[PDB]
Amino acid sequence: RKLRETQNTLNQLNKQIDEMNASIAKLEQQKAAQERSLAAQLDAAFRQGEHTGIQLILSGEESQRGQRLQAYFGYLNQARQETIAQLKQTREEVAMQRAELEEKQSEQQTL
Amino acid sequence: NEQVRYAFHGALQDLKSKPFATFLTVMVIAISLTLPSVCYMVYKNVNQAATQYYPSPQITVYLQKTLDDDAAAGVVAQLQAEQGVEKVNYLSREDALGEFRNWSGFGGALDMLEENPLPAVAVVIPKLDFQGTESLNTLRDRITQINGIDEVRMDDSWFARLAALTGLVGRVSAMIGVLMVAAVFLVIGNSVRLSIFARRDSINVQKLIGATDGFILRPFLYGGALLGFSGALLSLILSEILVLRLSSAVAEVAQVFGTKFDINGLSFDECLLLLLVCSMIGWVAAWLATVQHLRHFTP
Amino acid sequence: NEQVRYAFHGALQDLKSKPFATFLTVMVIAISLTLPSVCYMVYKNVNQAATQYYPSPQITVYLQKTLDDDAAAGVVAQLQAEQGVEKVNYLSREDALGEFRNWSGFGGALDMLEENPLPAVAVVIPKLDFQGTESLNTLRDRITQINGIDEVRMDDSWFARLAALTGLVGRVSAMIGVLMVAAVFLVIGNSVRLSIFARRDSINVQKLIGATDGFILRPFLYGGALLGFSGALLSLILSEILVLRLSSAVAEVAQVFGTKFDINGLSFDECLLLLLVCSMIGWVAAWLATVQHLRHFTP
Amino acid sequence: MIRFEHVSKAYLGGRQALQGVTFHMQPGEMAFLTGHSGAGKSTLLKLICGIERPSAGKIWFSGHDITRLKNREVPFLRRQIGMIFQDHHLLMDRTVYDNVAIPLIIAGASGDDIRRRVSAALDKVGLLDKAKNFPIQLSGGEQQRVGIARAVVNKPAVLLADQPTGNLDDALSEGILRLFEEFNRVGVTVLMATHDINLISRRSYRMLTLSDGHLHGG
Amino acid sequence: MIRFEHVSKAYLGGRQALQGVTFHMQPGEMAFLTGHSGAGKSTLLKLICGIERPSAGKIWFSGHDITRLKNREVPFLRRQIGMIFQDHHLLMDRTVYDNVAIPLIIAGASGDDIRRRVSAALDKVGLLDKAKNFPIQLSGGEQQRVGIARAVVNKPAVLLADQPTGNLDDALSEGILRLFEEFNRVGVTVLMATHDINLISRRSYRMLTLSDGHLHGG
Ligand SMILES: Nc1ncnc2c1ncn2[C@@H]1O[C@H](COP(=O)(O)OP(=O)(O)OP(=O)(O)O)[C@@H](O)[C@H]1O
Ligand SMILES: Nc1ncnc2c1ncn2[C@@H]1O[C@H](COP(=O)(O)OP(=O)(O)OP(=O)(O)O)[C@@H](O)[C@H]1O
Repeated sequence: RKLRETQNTLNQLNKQIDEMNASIAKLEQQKAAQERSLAAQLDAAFRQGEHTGIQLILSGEESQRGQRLQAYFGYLNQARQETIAQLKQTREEVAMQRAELEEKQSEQQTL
Repeated sequence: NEQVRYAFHGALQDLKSKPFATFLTVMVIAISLTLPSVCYMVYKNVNQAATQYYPSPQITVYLQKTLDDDAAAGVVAQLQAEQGVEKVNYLSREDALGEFRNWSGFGGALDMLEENPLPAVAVVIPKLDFQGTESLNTLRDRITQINGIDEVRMDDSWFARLAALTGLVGRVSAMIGVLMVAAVFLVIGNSVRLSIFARRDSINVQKLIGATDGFILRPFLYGGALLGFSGALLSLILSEILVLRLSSAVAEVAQVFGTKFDINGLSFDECLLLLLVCSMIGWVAAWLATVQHLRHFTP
Repeated sequence: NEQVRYAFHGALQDLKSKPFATFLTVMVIAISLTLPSVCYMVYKNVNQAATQYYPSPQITVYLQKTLDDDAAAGVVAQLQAEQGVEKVNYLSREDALGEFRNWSGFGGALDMLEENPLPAVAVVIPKLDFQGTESLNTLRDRITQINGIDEVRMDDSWFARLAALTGLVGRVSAMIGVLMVAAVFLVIGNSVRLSIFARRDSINVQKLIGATDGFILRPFLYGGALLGFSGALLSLILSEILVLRLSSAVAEVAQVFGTKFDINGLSFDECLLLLLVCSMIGWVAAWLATVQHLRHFTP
Repeated sequence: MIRFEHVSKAYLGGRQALQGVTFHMQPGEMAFLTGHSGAGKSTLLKLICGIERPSAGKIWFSGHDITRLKNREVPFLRRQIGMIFQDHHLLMDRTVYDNVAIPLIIAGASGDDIRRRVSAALDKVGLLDKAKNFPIQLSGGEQQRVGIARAVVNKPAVLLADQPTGNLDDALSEGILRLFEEFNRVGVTVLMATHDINLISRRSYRMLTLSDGHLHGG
Repeated sequence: MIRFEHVSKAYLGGRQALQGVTFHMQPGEMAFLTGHSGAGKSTLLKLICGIERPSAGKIWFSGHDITRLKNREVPFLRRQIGMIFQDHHLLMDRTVYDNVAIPLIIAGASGDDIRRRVSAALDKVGLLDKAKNFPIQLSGGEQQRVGIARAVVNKPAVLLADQPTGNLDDALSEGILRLFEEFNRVGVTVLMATHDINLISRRSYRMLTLSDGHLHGG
C-alpha cells in the first residue's frame, strides 16, 4: 500500500516534471526569446529606438504622426504595453505554476 | 490736334536734354520696383503654387481582431465608403507589417513575439458627407459606429504648427509689400516734383505771356508718365535676369529635398497692369507738382 | 574754424528754405531704408532660433555584446574620443539603464525580464571637418563600420535640410539685401544731385572772386550728410515702431506652436553703423554732384 | 483805352510804390513814362498788364474793369498786349525761333504762317541771322531784341515797353523807336518807360513823369 | 597793367567775336570802351577777367601772362579784379548785405570790419536803407547798384565795368561815374564799357572803339 502510494507520488512527480518542462518551454522561452522581444519593444525607446523623439516632422509626413499615434511607433508602444501586461501576467502565472509544481513535488517528496 | 504732338515733342526734348539726369532717375525707379515684382514670384511660385494638402485628420478607427479582407469592404460599406470618406487606406494585417518594419520602428520582434498585433484600422479621407467640421465631430463617432474597429485613432493634425505660418507669416510679408508699394510711389513722385522744380522758370515765363492753365500742364504730364512707364519697363527687363538666375539654385535643392518646385516668370496679364499703374503714378505726381507750382506765380 | 560754422549755417539755411521738398526727400530715404533693417532683423532672429534648436544630432553606432569598459576605452581611442568627436557620451551599461527607465519608454521590466541588455551608446559630436554630410557619407559608414559597435543609427538628414534652408535664406536674402542697399544708394545720390542741380545757379561764387573749389564745396557736403543722416534717423524710429506692431501677434503664435520666441531689435552698434554709413554715402554723393558742376562752369 | 482812377499800390512790407495815380490814354496814343530810379514805373506797367493787384482805386483796360479779375480770365487780358520786360524773360533752353513763335502757338496758328510771321518779326529787328541759336549764344542787346521781336509778333492792341532800348546803342535805339512809331501809326496804343533824355527830346509825345509814386505828369 | 598783344577769340560755332585786338593800359589809367551792339566788348572784358580763353595772341595782367593760366590759379587773378557784369550775377536767395559781403568772406576778414565796410559800400551807392531786403524786393536800378557795391567793396586793383549805368537815370549815372573817378584817383585802373554818349562826351578820357571785333581806337 505504501508502494502504491509511492507509485502514485512518482507518477505525480513525473507529471510535475512534465509540467516543469512545459513551464520551461512557455515561461523560460518567454524569458529568453520573447524577452529579447520585450526588451526590444522597450529598446524602441532604450536600444536603437526612439530616444524620446520630439523632433518636428517635415512636410508630407509618411506616417510619422500616425506612427506615434498607432503604427510602428505609437501602436508599437501600445502593443508593447499590452505585451508587457501579458508578460507580467505570464510572470505571475510562472510564479504560480512554480508554486504549484513545488507543492506537487513537495507532496511527492514528503510522501 | 497739333497741341498733343507739340507737347509730346517738348516733353521728349526736355527728357533728352539731360541724359545722365534722366538715366539716373529711371535707374532708381526700376530698382525700387523690382522688389515687389520679385517678391511676388515667391508668393505666386512655391507658396500657393506648390500647395501640397495639409495636416488633415485622415487618421481613423482602430479595428479589432475581427477585421479581415472581407471586413475591409464591410467597414467600407458602413463608414469607409458609405459615411464621409473619399479614399481607402486599409493597411490591415500584412499590409502594415513590412511597411512598419522599414519605418522608424525596427523589426525583428515579430519573429520573436509570436505575431505582431498591429491594432487594425484604415486611414480615410472624410468626403463632403463627413468632411464638414461638425459633419465629422459628432458624426465622427457615428463614423466609428460602422462595422467592428475596436478603437478609433482618428486625430486632428496641423495643431499650432498651422499657426506659426498663418499668423507670423501672414502679416510680416504683407507689411513688407505695403512698404515697397509705398516706396515706389514716393520715389516716382519725388523725382517728378524735382524735375518740375528745376524748370519752374519756364512755367513762370510762359504764364505771364498769356497762355492758359492747361497749355502749361501738358509737357509736364507727358514727361511724368513717360518717366514712370520707362522706369517700369526696365524693371520688367530686370526681374527676369534675377528670376532665371535664381532658377538654378531652386532646381538644385529640388532633388536634394524631394518634390521639384518649378519656378516661372511674370505674366503679360500682370506686366501690362504694372506698366499702367506706374504710368498713372507718374502722371498724377506731375499734375500735383505743376498745379502746386502754378498757383505760386499768380500775384 | 569760422568757415565750418558759416558753411554749416548755409547748409541749414538751404535745407530749411523749402520744407516740403526736404521732408519728402527724407521720407523717401527712410522708407527705402526701413526694408533692409526689417529683413536683417528677421534673418538674425531666425538664425538665432535655428542655432538654439539643434546644432548636431547624437546618433551613433549601436554597440553589440562585445562592448565593455575596455571595449569602450578602445572605442574612445578609435572613434569616440580620437576621431571626429567634440565631447564624450559613452552611456554604457547602467548609465543607459535609469535613463532608459525615465525616458518615454516605461521601465520596471528589469525586475521580471532578468537583466536589461542596455546598449553601449557612444555618442560623440564630430568636428567641423566631419560635420558635413558629404564628408560624413562614406566616412560615416566607415566610422560606424570601424570596430566595436555593430549596428549604426544613421541620421535622417535633418541637418542637411536645415543647411539647404539656410542656403536659401542665404542666397535669396543676400540678393534682396544687395538690391535694397543699391536702392538706398541711388535714392540718396539722386536726391542730392537734383538738389544741387536746382541750386546750381551759384556760378556767381565761382566767377566772382577766388572762391576756390574748397570754399564752394563745403556748403554742399555738409548739406548732403545732413540729408542722409536725417534719413537714417527717421528710419530707426520708423523701423522700431513697425516691429513693435508685428511683435505681440508674432510672439503669441510662437508660444502656441512651441516657445514664445519673440523678436529683438538693433544693438546700439548697429544703429551707429547705419547712421555713419548713411552720412558717408550722402557726403560722397554731394562731392560727386558738386564736382560735376565745378567743371562745366570753367573756361 | 487805359484809365487809372486813384490807383495806389503798396507791396508787402511797407514800401508804398504808387500813391494816387490817375490818368487816361485814348485808343491809338503814344506816351513816355519817365521818372527817377525806384519811382514806380515797372509797378505801373505791371498793374496795367495784370501781374500785380492794386491796393486801392480802379484800373480800366479796353473799357472793362480789371481791378478785380478772375484767374480764369487773366490769360485773355494778357493776350491783347505785347509786353517788353526788363529781365528779357526768355526761355533759355529753346531756340530764338521758338521763343518768338511761342505766342502764335499759344494763340493757335498754323505752321507755315508761324514760319512766315516769325521770320518777318525777326527781320524787323535784325536777328534773322541768329534764328537757330540758343539765347545763351547772344549778346545782351541781341537778347533784348529777341524780346522785342517776341512782343510785336502777334499784332497786339497795346504795347507796354519797360526800358526797351537799354543795352542798345543810339542808332539801334532810334531804329526800335521808329518800329514802335510805325506800329502806332496803325492804331496801337504805346506806353514806353524810358531812362533816355536824348531819345525823348527829339520827339513830341505826351510825357507822364512820376516822382516817388506820385504822377503829377498827366 | 593790362596788355593785349594780337588777341583773337572765335566762339565755338563759327562766330568771330574779336580779331586782332592789341593795346596797352598803364596802372591807374581810366578809359572807356565803346561800340555798336555785338561788337565784342563783353568778350574783351571776359578775356581780361579769365572767364574766356583767347584763341590766339597774348594777354598780360600785372606782368604775368594769363593766356595759358591754369585752373588752380584763376581764383587769385579773379580776386585782384572788381567786375560788374551786365546780368548783375547776384545770388537771389540772400540779403543784399550777404551779396555785398561775400567777397570779404572769401578774402578772410573779421566780423566788425565786414559790417563796417559793407555799410560804407552800401551807402556809397545809396542802398543802406535796404541792407536787409532780398534782391527780389528791389528794382532794376537798385539791383544794378547792389552789383556796383559788391564790386567796389574789396578795394581792387583793376575795375572792369560792363555798362554799369544802363537802368540808372542821369543823376545816378553821374553819381556812379564820380564814384569810379574817386576810386581811380587813388591808382585803380578803370575800364568802363558803355554806349551812352552824354556821359563820355562831358569827360575827356581815352576811348577804345570796337566795330565787329576790331579795335578802331587805341
Ligand atoms: N517785388 C517787390 N516787392 C517789394 N517792393 C518792390 C518790389 N519790386 C519793386 N519794389 C519797390 O517798389 C518801388 C518801385 O519799384 P519799381 O520796380 O516800380 O521801380 P522802377 O521804376 O522800375 O525802377 P528802375 O527805374 O530802377 O527800374 C521801389 O521802392 C522798389 O524797391
Ligand atoms: N557764348 C557765346 N557763344 C557764341 N557766340 C557768342 C557768345 N556770346 C557772345 N557771342 C557772340 O560774340 C559777338 C560779341 O558778343 P559780345 O557779348 O561780346 O558783344 P557786346 O559788344 O558785349 O554786345 P552788347 O553791346 O549788345 O552788350 C556777337 O556775335 C555775339 O552774338
